[PDB]
Amino acid sequence: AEVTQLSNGIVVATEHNPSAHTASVGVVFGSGAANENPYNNGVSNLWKNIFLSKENSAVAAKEGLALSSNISRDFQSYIVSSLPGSTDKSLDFLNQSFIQQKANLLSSSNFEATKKSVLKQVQDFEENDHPNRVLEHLHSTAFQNTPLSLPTRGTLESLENLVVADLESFANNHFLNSNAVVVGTGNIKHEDLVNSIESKNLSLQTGTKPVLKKKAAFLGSEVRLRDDTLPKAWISLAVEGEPVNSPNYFVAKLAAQIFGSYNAFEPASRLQGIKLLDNIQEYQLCDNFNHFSLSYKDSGLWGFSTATRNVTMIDDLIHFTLKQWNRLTISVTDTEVERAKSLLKLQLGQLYESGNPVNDANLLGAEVLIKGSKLSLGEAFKKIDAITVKDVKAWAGKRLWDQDIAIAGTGQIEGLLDYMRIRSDMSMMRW
Amino acid sequence: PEHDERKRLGLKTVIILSSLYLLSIWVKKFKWAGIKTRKFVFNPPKPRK
Repeated sequence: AEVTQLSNGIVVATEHNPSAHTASVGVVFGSGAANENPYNNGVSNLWKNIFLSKENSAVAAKEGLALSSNISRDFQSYIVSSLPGSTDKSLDFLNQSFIQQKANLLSSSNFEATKKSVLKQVQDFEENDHPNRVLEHLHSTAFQNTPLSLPTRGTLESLENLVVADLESFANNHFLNSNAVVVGTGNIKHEDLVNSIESKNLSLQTGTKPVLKKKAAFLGSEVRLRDDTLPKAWISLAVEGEPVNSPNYFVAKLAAQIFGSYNAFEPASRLQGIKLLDNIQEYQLCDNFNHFSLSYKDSGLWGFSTATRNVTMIDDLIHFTLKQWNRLTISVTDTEVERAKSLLKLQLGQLYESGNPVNDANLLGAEVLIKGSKLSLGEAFKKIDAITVKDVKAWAGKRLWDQDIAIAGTGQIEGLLDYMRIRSDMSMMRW
Repeated sequence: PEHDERKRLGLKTVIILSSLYLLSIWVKKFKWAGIKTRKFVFNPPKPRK
């Protein structure tokens, strides 16, 4: 259980697992939706779907190869999967169809067919997926007029004016050897992957990606998208949090685990050791909530999201939740900290030790692109067990107590009160 | 016979109340700044409903 990195001008990372039955090989780039502008937003989402189109997936299926891809704000992925004794064929396909030749993929017929499907994907998302479009709107009001505001799928208006030239320009600027990591997970040995690469030569482009003029900045604000015909209210609320490669990275994750997640219709979720639940269940002000701590290269967010059918008691839900947050500065106990320690270990122990090599490749490539190295799971546990009550109170006194907030909501949100009555609940006035 | 005392207690009272009136104008305009610059946009929906 250890990763091995080498460099030849091309970075090559690998987590070998001898007891698996598959192998994944791919390339991860260090540019995401936070590396484009409002005019070409969605060009990366359209690159993913050109990779996964028919005539490229057909050519892989005849050889016994499956394909995958993912777009995020800091990185992109293009992965190939196979049986363990078929990994050299995986690398060849990744060489031919992607890095060297792509005139086949950017044809006039394949481009229009791909654009039609992607527009239908995005239009469907904006009309039916309410919890996820409110979290995207939160990012856009918190980080307005900065690169961390742009949605990852793109916007239906900017996505309509794209041509092949926009794709080719974006490729020449960001798909570069200086901005790339080659990964390998599952039943694959490091030496074999290194040997297979030097037998070929395998370079995409040289480097010099553009530098981004503006840095990400948090701004307290709100955006309300009112729709009285929907049957619920969906709300998300956050403060500024921690970026990746911060000293307070695990302390913010432990603090989110203290308040946790809830489903009203599951019996065992009603019995969790969370003091907020003593307040909501007597009048049943929500159906579910979840606390998050999101982290990027430049900034982060810390907060919660909720959905509810009780549209006359929204102000009691927001009030009781924000008063529990105040206790992290003033009166958090030792039992609440020892519970969140061991449940955080179980959480990220399941994220980093699933059975899917595709998830391993995305995690590995994104971490090595920032830190140059991966922190093992035995090391992360020791940092978590060394946190005390004093560290939590010091973090909360700086990040939560009387600080500005960002809010987004949709649906039946008449009962959501104004900004300054919610902002005033961030301090207790009884301390 | 209260003329001299009255005119001196009224100097104290008018100075205190005059500054409270200016402080109250400051505090109000700060707590009202969100409402005064709030913005609205309309996109006509589809009349399917």
